[PDB]
Amino acid sequence: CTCVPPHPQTAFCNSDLVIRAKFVGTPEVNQTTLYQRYEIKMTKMYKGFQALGDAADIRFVYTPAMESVCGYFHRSHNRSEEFLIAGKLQDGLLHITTCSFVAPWNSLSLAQRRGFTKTYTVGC
Amino acid sequence: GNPRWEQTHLTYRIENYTPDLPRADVDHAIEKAFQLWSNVTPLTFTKVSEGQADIMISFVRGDHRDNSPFDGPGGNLAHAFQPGPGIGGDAHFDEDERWTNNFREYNLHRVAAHELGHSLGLSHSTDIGALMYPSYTFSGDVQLAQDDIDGIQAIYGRSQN
Ligand SMILES: [Ca+2]
Ligand SMILES: [Ca+2]
Ligand SMILES: [Ca+2]
Ligand SMILES: [Zn+2]
Ligand SMILES: [Zn+2]
Repeated sequence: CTCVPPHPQTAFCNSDLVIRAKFVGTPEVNQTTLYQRYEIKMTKMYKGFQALGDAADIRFVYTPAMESVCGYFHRSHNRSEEFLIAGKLQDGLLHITTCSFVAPWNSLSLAQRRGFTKTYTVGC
Repeated sequence: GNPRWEQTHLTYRIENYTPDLPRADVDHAIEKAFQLWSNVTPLTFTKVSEGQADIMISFVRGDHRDNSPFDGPGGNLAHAFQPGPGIGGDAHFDEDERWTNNFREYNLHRVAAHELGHSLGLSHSTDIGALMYPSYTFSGDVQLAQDDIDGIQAIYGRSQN
């Protein structure tokens, strides 16, 4: 998988859900469809919430099981860390890839953290 | 045991060609990408133009029938599959991308070198200057970083020389 990492701006307009959430545990894998899901404890939604189509859960984020085909592999020691999930809504499930904007909330700059609050919506 | 080619002599085919580059430049990007990996392993590659091969290379857009659709221009540039029968080993490149053989954004050879790394059984590297780094990087010459070399040699071994 090769990705051009998205600038928070353009990822906001492209994604259907730009939520804030925490990853609960190890990924659950379905070795017949080659997909993988992470159980997420959702905290706050910035887009969502409008809901077009859809859509839902949300306490599972879905991604391919294999890293080579853009499966997102979570790199986090601490389990209580908050992450900005910016993903697409396929069917009724939130989907994500290596190329999706996923970053810990605290690591974001002031402009970025203010961006998801109500700034990037203007840029769309 | 982790997905690796049982044979050391592998075959590949370019199914269809991108209109972004002349046929010769596509052939060159792919060959030189395979060359980087064969340089440090006992691994051998042969281009075929008819019938099925071990590593199928193609340029496709959106939904292309592999359960991992492309996303239009930007984002996902290309992907590949770990060693195995059928789709295993195959590398796909997003056609909505503009492919180049120079500095102009999205050098085919650079990306192919990465995706073919997957075709042989490598994971992503966290090293910013490593070929197996998931983000698109280009600095003129594309060469294997020590992380790439150690990764592929941990599977197939050193070159014969
Ligand atoms: Ca793309
Ligand atoms: Ca194959
Ligand atoms: Ca193109
Ligand atoms: Zn990759
Ligand atoms: Zn594909």
